[PDB]
Amino acid sequence: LHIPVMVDEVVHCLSPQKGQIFLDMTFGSGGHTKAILQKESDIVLYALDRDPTAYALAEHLSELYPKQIRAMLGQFSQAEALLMKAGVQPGTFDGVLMDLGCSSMQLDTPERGFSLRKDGPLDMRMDGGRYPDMPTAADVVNALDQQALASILRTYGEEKHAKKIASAIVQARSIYPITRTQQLASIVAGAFPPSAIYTRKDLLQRSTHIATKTFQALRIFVNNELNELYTGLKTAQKFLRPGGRLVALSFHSLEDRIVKRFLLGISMTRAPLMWELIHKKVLSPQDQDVQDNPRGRSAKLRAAIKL
Amino acid sequence: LAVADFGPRDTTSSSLCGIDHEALNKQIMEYKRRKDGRKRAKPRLEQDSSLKS
RNA sequence: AAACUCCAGUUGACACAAAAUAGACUACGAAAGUGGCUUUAACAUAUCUGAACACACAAUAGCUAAGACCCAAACUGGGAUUAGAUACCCCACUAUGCUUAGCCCUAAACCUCAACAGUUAAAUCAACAAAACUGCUCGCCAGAACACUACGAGCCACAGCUUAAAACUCAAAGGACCUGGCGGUGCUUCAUAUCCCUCUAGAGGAGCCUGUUCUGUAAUCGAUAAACCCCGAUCAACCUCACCACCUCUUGCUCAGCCUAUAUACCGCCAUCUUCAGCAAACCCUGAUGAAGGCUACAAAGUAAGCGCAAGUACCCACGUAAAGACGUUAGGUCAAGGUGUAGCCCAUGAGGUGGCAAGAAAUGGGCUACAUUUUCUACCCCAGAAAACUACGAUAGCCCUUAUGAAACUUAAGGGUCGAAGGUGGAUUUAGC
Ligand SMILES: Nc1ncnc2c1ncn2[C@@H]1O[C@H](CSCC[C@H](N)C(=O)O)[C@@H](O)[C@H]1O
Ligand SMILES: [K+]
Ligand SMILES: [K+]
Ligand SMILES: [K+]
Ligand SMILES: [K+]
Ligand SMILES: [K+]
Ligand SMILES: [K+]
Ligand SMILES: [K+]
Ligand SMILES: [K+]
Ligand SMILES: [K+]
Ligand SMILES: [K+]
Ligand SMILES: [Mg+2]
Ligand SMILES: [Mg+2]
Ligand SMILES: [Mg+2]
Ligand SMILES: [Mg+2]
Ligand SMILES: [Mg+2]
Ligand SMILES: [Mg+2]
Ligand SMILES: [Mg+2]
Ligand SMILES: [Mg+2]
Ligand SMILES: [Mg+2]
Ligand SMILES: [Mg+2]
Ligand SMILES: [Mg+2]
Ligand SMILES: [Mg+2]
Ligand SMILES: [Mg+2]
Ligand SMILES: [Mg+2]
Ligand SMILES: [Mg+2]
Ligand SMILES: [Mg+2]
Ligand SMILES: [Mg+2]
Ligand SMILES: [Mg+2]
Ligand SMILES: [Mg+2]
Ligand SMILES: [Mg+2]
Ligand SMILES: [Mg+2]
Ligand SMILES: [Mg+2]
Ligand SMILES: [Mg+2]
Ligand SMILES: [Mg+2]
Ligand SMILES: [Mg+2]
Ligand SMILES: [Mg+2]
Ligand SMILES: [Mg+2]
Ligand SMILES: [Mg+2]
Ligand SMILES: [Mg+2]
Repeated sequence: LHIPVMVDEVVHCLSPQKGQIFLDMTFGSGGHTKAILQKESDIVLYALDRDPTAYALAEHLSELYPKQIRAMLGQFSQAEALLMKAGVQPGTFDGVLMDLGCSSMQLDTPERGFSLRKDGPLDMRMDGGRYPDMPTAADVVNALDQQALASILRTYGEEKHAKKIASAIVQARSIYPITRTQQLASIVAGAFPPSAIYTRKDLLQRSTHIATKTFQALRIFVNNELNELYTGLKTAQKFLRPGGRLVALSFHSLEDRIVKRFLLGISMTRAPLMWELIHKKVLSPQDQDVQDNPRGRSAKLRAAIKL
Repeated sequence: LAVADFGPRDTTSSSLCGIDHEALNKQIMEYKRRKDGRKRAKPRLEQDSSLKS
C-alpha cells in the first residue's frame, strides 16, 4: 500500500473548509483526493488525471460522495478546455493540488511498463490508450538518433554519461526491437561494466539500478510532463481564486525547478511578483515516514497563495 | 535632463524545457508512420642508426 | 488623553571583555611569547659543548571543577544559493575564547640557518634560498611507499601523546631550475567593416531551387569545426560511371590490367593562421663552456648571406584592387587528376555487354522569388494611363499541351494554358559591407 505523500501537510496547508471549491489536477490513485474529502464533509472538489484508469477510479469513487467529488480526464494543457466546458472560467478555486510524478498504481502494475524491475511492455505512458497514437517509450528509443536520444537522458534523467547510454540503445535496437522494460534495463546496464549495475546509490545512500534515472528520462519525454507542468500551473493560476492556497508536490528537483520559479515569478531559463509562500520550506517527508514510503523521499512541497 | 521635453505626463514551452519536444515528437511519429589506447615511445629512447652508418 | 512596544536617535550612568595613534620602532624573553597605566619583586653562569626519556618550560585547540559573559564563534537551527550544498553568502545561538585551580604536552613550535670559536685569502659558487668557508662538540640521517602506522613500553593523557618497525609492493620517489602548454591569470595599449555598441542590406519564418545529414534502395566515392555543406562537378536522362543485378571474355587497347588497401609512405596541386612578419645558414660573445641567452642610440654583444614582407610589375595614377605572401602549425585535403612507394587481386578486386539505382518520414546549410503602394500592369526608358485584398500582390511549384536538343525526354530546358497555395517583413541567434 502507498500512503499519500505528506497528506498531513497538504491537508493543513489547504485547510479545506465549508463553502470552498477545490481542484485536483492529478487524481491518480485518489489517496490525497480522499484525504481532502474526509476532513471537510461539505467540501466541493474537482478531479483530473491523464490516465483513464485513474479517471475510472474517481468515477467508481464518486459513488462514495455523489457531488462532493467530480471526476475529469485529460492532461494539464487540456484541463482548461475541459473545465471551460463546465463554464468555470474564473474558477474561483480556493486551492489547486497539483501532485506530480507517476502514480503508485501506474508503477505497481507491471503491465503499464513503468517498472524496470518487473517485465512489462515498454509503454511508460501515463495515458491508458485514450490516445492510441501517443508514442510510447519503446518508439522513442527505436526512432531517435544518438544525438537526439542523448538529450532526453541528459536533461530529463540527469544522465552524466548521455553519449554512452544512448549509443548502446542505438546498437541494441538495430539487432532487435526494444519492446520490454527488462530489455531496456539490460541494454542500459550493458553500457557500463557488470559491477556498475547497482553501484549507483539513491539520495538516501541506497543502491539502485544504474538505469533507474534513464527510465525517468523516457517517462518525462513520453508524457511531456515538464512542458505540461508549466501550462498546468499557469492554468491553475487563472482558475485559482485570489487568496487561494496552491500546493504542489515536486517528487524530484527537476520538476521542482518549474514549480520553484513559477511561484517566485523567476524566469524558467521587472513586474512585481504575485504569490505569497505561506510554506516556503521545500522539505522531504519525515525520515520516519521516508523509510515507510521510500518512493516519496524526494517529495518537495511548494505552497503559495495567489496575489 | 531638466531641459529635455518629456511631453504631457500621464513561443514554445519546449525552449523553456531545454529540448524541442515538438520537433522530436514529430520525428518519432514519422518513424511510426513508416513502422505502421596505444603505446607511445619515450622520445629520449628513440633508436638511431647514424653511428652504425 | 491614555498606556503598551522587542524597536530606533540624542543625552547620562555603566565590565571578571579587548588594549586606536605612537609602532615608518625592531626592543625584551630560553623558546613559546611580549605593545593601556602604576607599583613591588625581577631578567642564571668571570671557559665552551652537553639529554625524545633526567630537571623545568612550552601558542592555539582540548579535558576536569567553580565563576564571568560585552563581543566573536565550531556545532546546531533558520534563510538563500545549487543538478546536489550536511559548503562558500545572511541571521540566531551554544561549546569555546576570559578568571581561578588542576591537567593535556601538540604546531608550517619556521630565520624551514644546531651551540661555541674563527676567517674574508683561497676555488666565489651544482641550483634556489640567506655571500663562501674553517675549527670544535652534541643531535640526527642512509631509495620510495607501507608509516605522524602495528606491537612493546611510559605517561593525571583512555577516539590521546612520545618512542617506532616489519611483511607484501615498486624502479623509481625526490630537490632546484628551464621550456612549452594552460590559467573562471595581472596590467597597459589594442582590433576599422572590427571583439561590443553604432550604420545599411540580409539570413533565421513561407514556397521553391540546390547541398548535406538521416532514412530508404539490390545499387558508388571523396569533402564533412573554424579551414565541409551550388564542395571535387566552369555540372549525372544513355554516355559520363568509378555503383547494383544478370550474362559474357581470359596474354586481355598496352612488352597487360586494377577508381584494390594505405593521403599516417609520397610527388603533384592546395586549405589554414596570413585581414601575419617573421624564418635562418655561417660566425661571435654571455651564463664557471648547465638546460639556456644575446636589447638600451646621451646605446650596455651582437654581425649576418638567403627567403618572406618591402620594392617592383598587372589593371585606370604614386591611390585602390589584384597578384604576392617565407618558415612553421593542423600526420589538414586529395592514392578517385595524373604519377608513384609498400601491401593485395591475376578465370578476377581485371575487361566488355544489357538493364537499373539515385527516393523523402524528416532535419539542416546556402541560394532564388515573395510577402506589395519607394508597389502591380501597359506605354515609355523617368512630365503618362490603369490596377490595388478571396478575380489584388504572390510559384521559376503542381497539373495539361507544344516546341528545342537528342537514337532515346511522365523525366532536361524554353514557351503557352490551367491553377492562384503558403506568405502579411520573420524569436533566440546570425552573415556581409568603409
Ligand atoms: N500532465 C498531466 N495531466 C494530468 N494528469 C497527469 C499529468 N501528468 C501526470 N498525471 C497524473 O497525475 C498523477 C500523479 S502521481 C499520483 C498522485 C495522486 N494524487 C495519487 O492518488 O497518488 C498520476 O495519476 C499521473 O498519471
Ligand atoms: K589601548
Ligand atoms: K640520544
Ligand atoms: K617561517
Ligand atoms: K609559461
Ligand atoms: K528572413
Ligand atoms: K600532402
Ligand atoms: K593518386
Ligand atoms: K598507391
Ligand atoms: K571487373
Ligand atoms: K536561405
Ligand atoms: Mg650548557
Ligand atoms: Mg633538549
Ligand atoms: Mg617530542
Ligand atoms: Mg600548552
Ligand atoms: Mg582553556
Ligand atoms: Mg559562552
Ligand atoms: Mg553575538
Ligand atoms: Mg612561531
Ligand atoms: Mg645544541
Ligand atoms: Mg625509507
Ligand atoms: Mg601529530
Ligand atoms: Mg600513534
Ligand atoms: Mg600501543
Ligand atoms: Mg528559410
Ligand atoms: Mg555523398
Ligand atoms: Mg568520409
Ligand atoms: Mg579522408
Ligand atoms: Mg577539419
Ligand atoms: Mg548512368
Ligand atoms: Mg574496377
Ligand atoms: Mg596529410
Ligand atoms: Mg601601389
Ligand atoms: Mg589574393
Ligand atoms: Mg609584395
Ligand atoms: Mg589525416
Ligand atoms: Mg549502364
Ligand atoms: Mg507554372
Ligand atoms: Mg523530337
Ligand atoms: Mg492574380
